[PDB]
Amino acid sequence: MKYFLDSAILEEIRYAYENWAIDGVTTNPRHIMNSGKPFLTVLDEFASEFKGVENFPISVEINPHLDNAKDMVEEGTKIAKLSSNFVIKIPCTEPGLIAAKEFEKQGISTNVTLVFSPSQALQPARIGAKFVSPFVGWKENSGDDTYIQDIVNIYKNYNYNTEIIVAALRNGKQIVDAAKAGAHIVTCGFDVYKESFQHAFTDYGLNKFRNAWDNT
Amino acid sequence: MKYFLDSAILEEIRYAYENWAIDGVTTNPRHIMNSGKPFLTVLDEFASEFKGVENFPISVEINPHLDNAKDMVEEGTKIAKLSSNFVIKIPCTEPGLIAAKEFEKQGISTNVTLVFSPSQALQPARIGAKFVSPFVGWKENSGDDTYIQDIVNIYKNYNYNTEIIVAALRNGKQIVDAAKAGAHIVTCGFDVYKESFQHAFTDYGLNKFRNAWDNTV
Amino acid sequence: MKYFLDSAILEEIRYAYENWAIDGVTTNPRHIMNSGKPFLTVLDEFASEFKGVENFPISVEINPHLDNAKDMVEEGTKIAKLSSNFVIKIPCTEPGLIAAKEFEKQGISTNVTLVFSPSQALQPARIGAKFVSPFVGWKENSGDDTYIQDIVNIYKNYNYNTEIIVAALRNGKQIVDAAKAGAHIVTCGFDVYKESFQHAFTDYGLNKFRNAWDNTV
Amino acid sequence: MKYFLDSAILEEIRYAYENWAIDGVTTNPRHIMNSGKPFLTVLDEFASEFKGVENFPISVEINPHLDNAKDMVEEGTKIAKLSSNFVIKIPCTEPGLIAAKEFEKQGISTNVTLVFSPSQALQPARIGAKFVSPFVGWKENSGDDTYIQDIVNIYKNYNYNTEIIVAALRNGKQIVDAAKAGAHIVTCGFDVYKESFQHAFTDYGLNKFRNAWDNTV
Amino acid sequence: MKYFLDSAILEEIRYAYENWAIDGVTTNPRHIMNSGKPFLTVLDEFASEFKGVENFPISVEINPHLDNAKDMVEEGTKIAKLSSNFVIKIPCTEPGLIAAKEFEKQGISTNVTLVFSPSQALQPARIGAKFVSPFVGWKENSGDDTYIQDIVNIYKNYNYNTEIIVAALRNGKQIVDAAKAGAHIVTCGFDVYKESFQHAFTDYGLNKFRNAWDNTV
Amino acid sequence: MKYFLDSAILEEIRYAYENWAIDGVTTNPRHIMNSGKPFLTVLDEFASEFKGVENFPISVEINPHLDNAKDMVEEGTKIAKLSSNFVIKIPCTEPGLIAAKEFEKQGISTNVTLVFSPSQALQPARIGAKFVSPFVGWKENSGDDTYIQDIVNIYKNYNYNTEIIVAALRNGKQIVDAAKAGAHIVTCGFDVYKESFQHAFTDYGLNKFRNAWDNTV
Amino acid sequence: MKYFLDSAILEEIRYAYENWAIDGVTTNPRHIMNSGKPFLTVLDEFASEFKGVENFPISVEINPHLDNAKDMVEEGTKIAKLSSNFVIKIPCTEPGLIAAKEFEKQGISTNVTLVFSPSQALQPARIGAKFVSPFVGWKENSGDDTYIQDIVNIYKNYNYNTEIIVAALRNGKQIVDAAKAGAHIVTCGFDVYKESFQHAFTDYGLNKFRNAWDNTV
Amino acid sequence: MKYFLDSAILEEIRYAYENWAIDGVTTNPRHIMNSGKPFLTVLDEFASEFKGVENFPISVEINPHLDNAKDMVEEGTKIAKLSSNFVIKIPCTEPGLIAAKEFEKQGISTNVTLVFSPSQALQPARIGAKFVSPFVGWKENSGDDTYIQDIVNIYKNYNYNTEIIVAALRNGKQIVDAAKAGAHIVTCGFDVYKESFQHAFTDYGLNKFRNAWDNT
Ligand SMILES: *[C@H](CO)[C@H](O)[C@H](O)[C@@H](O)CS(=O)(=O)O
Ligand SMILES: *[C@H](CO)[C@H](O)[C@H](O)[C@@H](O)CS(=O)(=O)O
Ligand SMILES: *[C@H](CO)[C@H](O)[C@H](O)[C@@H](O)CS(=O)(=O)O
Ligand SMILES: *[C@H](CO)[C@H](O)[C@H](O)[C@@H](O)CS(=O)(=O)O
Ligand SMILES: *[C@H](CO)[C@H](O)[C@H](O)[C@@H](O)CS(=O)(=O)O
Ligand SMILES: *[C@H](CO)[C@H](O)[C@H](O)[C@@H](O)CS(=O)(=O)O
Ligand SMILES: *[C@H](CO)[C@H](O)[C@H](O)[C@@H](O)CS(=O)(=O)O
Repeated sequence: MKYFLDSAILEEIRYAYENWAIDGVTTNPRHIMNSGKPFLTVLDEFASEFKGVENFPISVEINPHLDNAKDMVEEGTKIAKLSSNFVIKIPCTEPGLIAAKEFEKQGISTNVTLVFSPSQALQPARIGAKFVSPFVGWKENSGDDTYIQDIVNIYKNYNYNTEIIVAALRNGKQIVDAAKAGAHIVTCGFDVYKESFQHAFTDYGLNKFRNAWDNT
Repeated sequence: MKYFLDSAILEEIRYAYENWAIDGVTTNPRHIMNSGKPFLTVLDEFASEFKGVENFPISVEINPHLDNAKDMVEEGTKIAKLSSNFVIKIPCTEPGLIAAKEFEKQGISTNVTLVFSPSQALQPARIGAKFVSPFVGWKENSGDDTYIQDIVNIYKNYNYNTEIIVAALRNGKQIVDAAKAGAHIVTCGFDVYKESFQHAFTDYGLNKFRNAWDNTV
Repeated sequence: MKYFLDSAILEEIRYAYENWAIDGVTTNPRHIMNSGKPFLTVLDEFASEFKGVENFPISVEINPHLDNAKDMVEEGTKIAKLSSNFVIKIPCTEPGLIAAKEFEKQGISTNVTLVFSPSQALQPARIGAKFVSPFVGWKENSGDDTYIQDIVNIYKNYNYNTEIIVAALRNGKQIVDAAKAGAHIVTCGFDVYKESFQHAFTDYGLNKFRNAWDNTV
Repeated sequence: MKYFLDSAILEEIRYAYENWAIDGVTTNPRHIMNSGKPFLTVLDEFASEFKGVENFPISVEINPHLDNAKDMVEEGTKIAKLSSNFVIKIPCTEPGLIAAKEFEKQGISTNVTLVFSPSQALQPARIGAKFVSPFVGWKENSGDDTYIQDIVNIYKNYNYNTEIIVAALRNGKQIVDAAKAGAHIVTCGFDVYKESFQHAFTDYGLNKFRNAWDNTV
Repeated sequence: MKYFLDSAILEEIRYAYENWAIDGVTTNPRHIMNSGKPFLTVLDEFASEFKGVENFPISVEINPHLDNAKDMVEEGTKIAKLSSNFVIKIPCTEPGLIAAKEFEKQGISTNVTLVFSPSQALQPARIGAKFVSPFVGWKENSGDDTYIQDIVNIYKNYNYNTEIIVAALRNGKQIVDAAKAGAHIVTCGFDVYKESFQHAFTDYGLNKFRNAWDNTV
Repeated sequence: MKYFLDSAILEEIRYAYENWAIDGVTTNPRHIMNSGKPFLTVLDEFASEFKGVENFPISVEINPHLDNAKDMVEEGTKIAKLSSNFVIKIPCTEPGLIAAKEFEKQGISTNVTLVFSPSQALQPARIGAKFVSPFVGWKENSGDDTYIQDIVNIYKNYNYNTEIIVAALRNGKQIVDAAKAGAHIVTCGFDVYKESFQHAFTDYGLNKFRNAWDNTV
Repeated sequence: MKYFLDSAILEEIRYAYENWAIDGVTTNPRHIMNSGKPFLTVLDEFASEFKGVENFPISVEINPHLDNAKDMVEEGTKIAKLSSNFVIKIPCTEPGLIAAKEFEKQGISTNVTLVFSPSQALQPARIGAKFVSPFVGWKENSGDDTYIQDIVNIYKNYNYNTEIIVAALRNGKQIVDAAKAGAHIVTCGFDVYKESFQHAFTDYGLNKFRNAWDNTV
Repeated sequence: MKYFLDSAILEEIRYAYENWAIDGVTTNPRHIMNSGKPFLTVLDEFASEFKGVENFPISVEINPHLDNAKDMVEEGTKIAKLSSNFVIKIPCTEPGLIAAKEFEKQGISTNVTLVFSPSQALQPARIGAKFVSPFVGWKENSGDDTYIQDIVNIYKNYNYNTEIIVAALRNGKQIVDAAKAGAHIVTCGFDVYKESFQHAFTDYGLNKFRNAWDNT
């Protein structure tokens, strides 16, 4: 099970890598906006921070305004030529799935993102996408139950190599649901991961044990 | 199905009451801290705005440092005397369940809060608490699945009048889980309720119908 | 179980009303564009074809562009001064649910449409909407399974009077899915209803029974 | 639970009525062909045999070649006047469901037959058919499986008075499937009913009990 | 739940009636053979033992060689005159179901026995049999799983008054399956009932409680 | 839902009765060996403590060495004459069930205890025992899963008035299992009830709410 | 299936080894406040008793007041240098999981204890902890159902080598629940293991077999 | 699937071995009492009857009045030294499980009997007992449902070579419940096996075939 930090801040990407053993980092245009730094700056820092680090995927979304599968394959190329750890993140559109097939044919790893159905997720796997990111949190905010088990089961039944990155996770019970399903990776913010490692009954027992130690 | 606004901001309680038909405002020491106003001030403004309004439960938690059921029955009696809409919120502890049984015997409505198991929910029901608030969000943040259906089923099987207020709700899917269980009330923040009323397919269809209207005479 | 004809063509509305006993009619801006007639005319013709009839709800949607609950209240009030049978169809949005609550308070029947979750469907129920239309076909076209049973169960558990109109139905196993759930009404196009009444095994048996009748005096 | 004899032979109808307490008789153009007597003759005999008998429905299918409603309502209005026990059996076709609605409006009991889906069985109920005959054996000869629980559940959920007659039954285990579903009536041939009343373990026990009786005084 | 003693021994019938509150007694040609007394004597000691006792049914099987519904309604009528507590037990044969319908029409209570399927049992209920005895033990001895829940559910769904007597019971686990199904009566031998009232964890606790009582003033 | 205190200590019975609203008290021959006081001294303190209190059943087990239903019926009559609030507790054995039937016929309330099977629980209710105590903890200690739902269902199904007292409970999750089943009463020690009312997540929230209160003016 | 003795009393550790074949020993700061001997003494005894007994893990918890992962790694390195059988037990806290990752990198076996959620048992195995101890008893005492199957199923899927030690077990039914889930090890007190090996039906059969042996030559 | 004859009568053991292919024989102090012969006599006959027969286990229970693991590993050793087909049957008690662990260490096959829970069955497995006999008919005679499925499934999640000889079986329906679970052996008396091979619909068909054979 891989834990990808869904953040674009280096302080938290350095902490999680040295203390939590994160296996990768996913970013979206909103995480880079919240960074406060320009996009190219965030990329330069991420490229140097993990220059040598191998097997550390860094998903980076291309211009969200791109509408042609050809202006995507030419922008996500400039980007993929900035760091070998960079994985071009492309939305679940028709120009995106056409651009993700061309990218994968040229050997550029792609993460087909914004997938909200098991039918929007099968095509990315039939064009050899390295990663497919099915979103959970967004659908739930609108009162929809979150198809993740279906994608895991389909991927397995047809021996697909595409790795599923359950995204928009907001709590550790959703990490346990992704993991109960068999999802390959789970991407979550720094705080979702910290709270997932904590429990009130650990603090209760700690107080009971801290007492028995002080009475010995 | 009651929708209670979990907030201590009046401008939001004003809107939600005039547009969403909120059935009551729950609050906790953290919501009053985030209000930026002193506790007694928040109470006065809520005791005035909803002065005549009948059947608008306003749950207000007493001092969380109170450790004796006697110090509780005395602090919550004072708060309850400030408006008839106010429902004293007491934590599910020994000194809270003893204090909730007294208040309920004196006719002061009580909301036994911080309940995280169906065993902690049954005692509040056996002492005639008006409300019992089982929390969901907190347990989930620690990787625990959220016992709500058990409480609803137990309450129903034993004909208890205590109304269940599923609390710590963070999304509309958790509001749909509480409704599918049969919970009486669901307390959520203003933004959880707004997003629960919205869907992407409702913007998709409204673009398809907005274009059809433009190609019509 | 009510069968509403999802059509704006009076020629198919007239056939279904006499031969299939349809219980009502629903029209979206796209059906009134496919009619080929202007809207205010498709209206005049329904306002006259059913002037005598009552309990035959005719759902009709307002400018899919209106963004304010006030401008939505003014437009749907006028469209309702056209015929007692006219039920104003409003999208499940922020200003649509605010406009549907004001409409229902003035006694104008409303059909909160474009609902794609049980959470967007509970608020329409809370404000006393006459009808709530949960869409099925659109979600399926995008690979999503179609929450209809949840809405039926929630509506029933909380004794809501709002009648559920399963919409975007494309076949008769989807009409059988809505009936198995307990949905009140199902809205479908004329051809979905005709094919739902037919089966190949009925034509097989008919041929076997035709052969027997012939080999008999 | 009603047991209708699916036969046009009056030696089997007379036996089953006096010994098995059959509650009715269903016939199809193939049962009348196998009778060896002309259709009108079989009808005259059935009309006299049960002249006074009340509550004994005798389902009789009209010409299977009839393709128009107007021509169906005319051949069964004339088959109905030959006995008050006769129930016009009409195929689940467009012209058949239109003819079954006109018939039911004139007070002529109708049995909409050849129904092989729950979507085809709902319309007969939405037009007040006295009986709807969902078919089992035919669909299973072709490998398919038997919806005969969906129809029962739908009929019940919507309080329909139409009585379901599970037809094409070939064994008592299918009589037990229809009874477990809640079907109102089951129509079966004389031999299906006889074998359904018999078991090998009844003959085994009978031999064990016949042995003891002989080793007693 | 009623408990009928499946025995023809009056020392066991007398004990079970005074200590276990048995509600009736069922006998078969094999129980009378094992009695060691003549059938007539066993039938004249049961008549006197319960002369006045009301609501104490005593099921008595007629000659198992009877093959005609007539010679069996003549021999059975005879036994039914020798006491008002006697219920004629008739096998689930064709001549038996015809004879059980005639008897039930003359007001003689009948117990249609040797029923090994829910179809062999729906007919006894459609003719108004007072009791239907579905056998369990015999089918199990041959490796067949024991349809009892189906009969209970069918009887209930169609509001039948026939009372189900689960027979051939051999252990208390089978008495709890009949009860978990909703069977009206369970017939068992004296030893099956005694052991069903005992456990080894009741003897364990008794020893723990006897040790405590001793170590106490 | 009744909470009986499984204790013979009057400091815990008096606290539970005044703060937790216990509805009754159950005692076993070993909880008395533990009280330190002699048996009839324990009883006489219970009789005075609850002389006025009506409807507070106090289950008291008779001599566990009693082997005859006559000796048991002679000794439980004496104990029952020492208070109306006393309910004679009898083991589920042959002579205990015979003694419990005689006791119930004389109007002395009985609690048939040491029941470990759903089959041992049936004769108890088939003789009108006031209470039946199915034990859970003992069976679990030996690796056996704990039949309680079966007893609740069998009791409901055959509409029996005997009240089920789930006994040997050791944790609040077993109290939530009994409540989810529909058991009438649950008997537990003082500490099982205290811990059942407490949760670590209530102490967590209390600390979060105590920090917020301190930053509020 | 490994059975670790949750004890710090060497009379019980020595017995369980020589007679029950325990596969290891787990201890906590409260088991050592109960062993009387000071901590370092208990450790010296455990180190000598198992000086050359390979594959006998002895889990020993470090100072529970340690709040820094650096202070925990210094204290647990010292304890681990006292024996090769010793396994440093660290709480599932932020600094505990950081200290357990450093320990496992230096080759010191660690047992991440106090895990109550399956999201907490995931960082532990995503850092190569030798053991993860999910607690059951504590959660149950507060009325919470005990996620153990989820952890087992998550470890198998992702193929984590970390061995799960279900802790706080209190009966043999909870040992049978852990075994049915597929847990690697179960840690229990000496008395939980003794009672788990005993059953009242083994004493019943033993008495039946002892009576037979006596009535035999 | 092994069918052991739960009998101490050699006329029934001889018949079942030659006609039903029984794979073994289990006996208890009550079966030897009902034999009418002295215990040592029954043993001598069983030892000679199957002197050469290999892979024919004969479970023989020792004094039920023994409470010391030392007098039980001393009374078994003597019996086990009478025939190599003999398997010492020991009750699931503290001293029985201690005595079964000593026997199994000395290479004497043991059948830990009187097991009525899956917890009481796991210890016999953890000490290498050849056989474990979970009883069914005694628990059901008192109204308890019969765990035999979780003894089979735990003995499989943990690869235990102990073989489950499910005992106290009284009808063919339990010989089929045990088979549907995955029990290795099932012990039943001569007649629970005879009746299990017979059905009324085999006599019904035989009369149809028999009649259709006088019409041909
Ligand atoms: C990339 C998917 O692989 C992104 O990081 C994703 O947008 C979301 O995970 C997060 S959020 O909604 O923006 O929080
Ligand atoms: C009262 C319960 O009835 C409170 O408003 C409650 O604390 C929580 O609902 C919310 S949060 O965790 O503080 O968001
Ligand atoms: C109104 C809902 O009550 C409409 O008629 C609805 O849009 C859809 O039912 C149909 S479609 O997708 O336009 O076919
Ligand atoms: C009428 C239905 O109510 C008929 O009798 C029906 O065709 C079938 O039941 C029988 S068969 O296939 O012709 O045997
Ligand atoms: C009557 C049925 O009501 C009989 O008593 C029945 O045969 C069987 O219950 C018993 S047995 O197989 O003969 O034991
Ligand atoms: C009476 C049953 O109603 C007793 O109080 C019972 O023995 C047990 O509940 C408790 S324990 O095992 O002795 O703890
Ligand atoms: C270590 C976990 O591996 C301990 O021994 C644990 O605390 C608990 O198992 C037991 S108790 O609650 O202290 O009884």
